[PDB]
Amino acid sequence: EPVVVIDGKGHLVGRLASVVAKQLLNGQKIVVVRAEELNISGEFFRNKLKYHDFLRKATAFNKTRGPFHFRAPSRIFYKALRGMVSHKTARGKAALERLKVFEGIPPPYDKKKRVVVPQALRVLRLKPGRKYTTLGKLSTSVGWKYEDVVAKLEAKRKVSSAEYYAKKRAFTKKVASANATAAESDVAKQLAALGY
Amino acid sequence: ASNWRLVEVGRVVLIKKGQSAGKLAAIVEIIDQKKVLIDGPKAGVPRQAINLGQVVLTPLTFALPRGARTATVSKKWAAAAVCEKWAASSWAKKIAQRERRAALTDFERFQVMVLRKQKR
Amino acid sequence: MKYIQTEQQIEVPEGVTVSIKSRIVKVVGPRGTLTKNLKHIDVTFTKVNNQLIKVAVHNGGRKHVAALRTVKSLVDNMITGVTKGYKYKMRYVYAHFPINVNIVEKDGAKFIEVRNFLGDKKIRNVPVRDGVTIEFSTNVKDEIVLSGNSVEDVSQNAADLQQICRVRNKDIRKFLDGIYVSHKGFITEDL
Amino acid sequence: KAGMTTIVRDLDRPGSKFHKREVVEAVTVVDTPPVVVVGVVGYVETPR
RNA sequence: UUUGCUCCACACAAUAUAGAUGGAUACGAAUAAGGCGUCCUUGUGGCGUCGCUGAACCAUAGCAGGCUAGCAACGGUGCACUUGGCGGAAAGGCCUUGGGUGCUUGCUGGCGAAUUGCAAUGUCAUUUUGCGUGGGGAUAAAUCAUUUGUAUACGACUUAGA
RNA sequence: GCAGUCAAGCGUUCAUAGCGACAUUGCUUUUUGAUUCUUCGAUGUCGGCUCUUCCUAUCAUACCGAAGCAGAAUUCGGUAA
RNA sequence: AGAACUGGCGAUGCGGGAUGAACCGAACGUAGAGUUAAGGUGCCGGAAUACACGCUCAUCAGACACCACAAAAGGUGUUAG
Repeated sequence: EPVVVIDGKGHLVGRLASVVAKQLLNGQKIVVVRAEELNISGEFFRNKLKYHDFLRKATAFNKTRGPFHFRAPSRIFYKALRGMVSHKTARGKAALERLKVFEGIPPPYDKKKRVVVPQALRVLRLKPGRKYTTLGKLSTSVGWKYEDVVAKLEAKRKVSSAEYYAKKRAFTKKVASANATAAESDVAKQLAALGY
Repeated sequence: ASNWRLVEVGRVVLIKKGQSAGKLAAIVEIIDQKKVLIDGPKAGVPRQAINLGQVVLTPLTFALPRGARTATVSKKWAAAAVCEKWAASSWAKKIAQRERRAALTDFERFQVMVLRKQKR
Repeated sequence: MKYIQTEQQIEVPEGVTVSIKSRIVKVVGPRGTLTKNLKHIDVTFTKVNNQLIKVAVHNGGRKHVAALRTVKSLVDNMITGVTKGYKYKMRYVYAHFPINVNIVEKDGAKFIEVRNFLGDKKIRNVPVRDGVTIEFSTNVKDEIVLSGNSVEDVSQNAADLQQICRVRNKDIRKFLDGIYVSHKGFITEDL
Repeated sequence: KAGMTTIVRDLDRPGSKFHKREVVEAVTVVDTPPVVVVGVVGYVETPR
């Protein structure tokens, strides 16, 4: 495409992280929101015991400027990418000023949506057993909130209903109208060529 | 292709069981030796060069084989893929002064059906 | 050391029906219908064979097999949850003060509420197994026999009480009471 | 920020100490002028 | 500023800039599972259906139906402007109608040159700084410096007596 | 200074409830001792007073586990700063 | 703290080791092109999210030379013998 919408969907943090700031630092302006559920590797207690550090690990402590310890689910993928590209190498500063990981699930976008293959899994990548999270539930636990989002996506999904129904139809009809032309002299030609 | 270490292009791959859809299956196309399509039908079955992880080529080898992998299959090996592949090949076409053929070709089928999607 | 074939046999009885598909699996029959969301990511329960329903965990080891059985069982005691009978029976040993094994309660019935353990005060009151009919007494002794169809649920109520009944400074043993548990308890049927 | 002046009521605490006895606590009372929904309307809806 | 004036629709000159100069093309969920179709009461059944965006449409020989034109045949296509309706946590989205622009076909005619029509090659969009013909408010407002203290080191803060 | 292994011993009956000789593995850097790297071609001592802030090898408080735990009263231990 | 060969740092840049006299590679006139040392190739960041057979699942790890740390003891965790 020319402005890429990666549905957090699955895809394990750090990976869909790399993929991003690569495609980003080489400047293909992605917009990857859906972040709600962006599974990290490892049981809650662990990844959780971690984040319970992490900023919280934070400090500075002359007087809390330093290690600004952030929460989201979204600005987690940032904490990621935001490390994985040069965060003050003005180039970056720009290249970053071009990522868009928004906290579930749609909005102004709401149309497009592209899965990032093998930064996927718990599906493709990871075995096959044992240990995700839910990019935001680690946050639910470090304290969002909240499910206002997952409920407002209750809606989103409500709507998507309509469309997907129609398109099952418009299509149904379509091919259930061009399967006449299929088998039509002036077509077994667009066969031989498009298919010997 | 027997399994995985075998032979030719019209001969030499057995197989089967384990995972979720198997049975003594043989060698199809290749990438020389860089991505075969290792199927017995089987009586109905995929393939690939996953693969080599334990078993291998059921009963015999060569001949016996050559005396079968088309003494039934091949012929049969013509479902989709089979057909839905060959396509992806004449993808590499005269597409140049064969485009316009393609184009003007399709551009006609447009109104043909686009019309019907309506008068109905 | 990573067997490729391991499989076990879950043996539906006449009047059951397993609805095991999707991920999940529900069994109807006799007493009724329970469902469990088995994602011990492996098994591929299957199949037909009439009787029958076989389990299995192709090419793996460790848990994978371990789980295999943990599954058979799990959905097996399931298949009995409607087949036969729940069906457990707590038993309740008194001290030199006595207990109070009554069934209240509020917006929906909490209870059992027991009062005065080892001569206690305080309103001991502990949610009742939403799936288990919790019948106190009989003929008789002091035993709140309360059983249902969720062998799981049956248990952890039974127990939930017999923990709601405490004992916190008498290194047990002597001052040593508490509403303990008895038979277990496929009831009723036998013969 | 109206004013502070003292009450004196009977401490029907009837739990102990000085049940149904004098007790002379102090009040601070504010001017309450039954205020009238000038404009009105409202607000709401949220991912905040 | 003497209301000098500022905010909408066709122009006119300077600006600059994260780097289109064929399309950003929407189901949800599983993955030890799915997707379509399909005849059913439902999580069913039953063929069928498919491993690969090397897609799909949509193309202007990257100015074909590219400029100027002429038809038969299609009522389909799509462009711009308008109204009847409808749906959007705003924007955008779907629709109804007529007017109007271009097209599927051997259709037919004429156009393309100089070495500045395989390089520059249309063009990019959006910045408001101002300079132009119709359209709307209306002069709104904030300061400055004079009052107990709810406020104050200075700032800052809180407000009236006609 | 602080934990730890082996178990001969105490613990009247019993090695480990509670402790453990001998022998052996270690952690600790508020002792002390070595060492001389940094600072005499600027570093001012001890103690208090004040005032935050961190550690846990927890004295008290929270919940629990063992006891040679009947109650109480103690001891040992875990989560815990 | 002290000896003994051989290199070395002091007299030295250059590429590796993030970081740094003595580590590794590698010795400097000024330039173009080509291969490489040591080191590295998810991403910062040039280089494969290469290709193989296994092992490991609450802090399991990812340290050629270094304040760079970690023993004795023990596990029905799992792996082969």
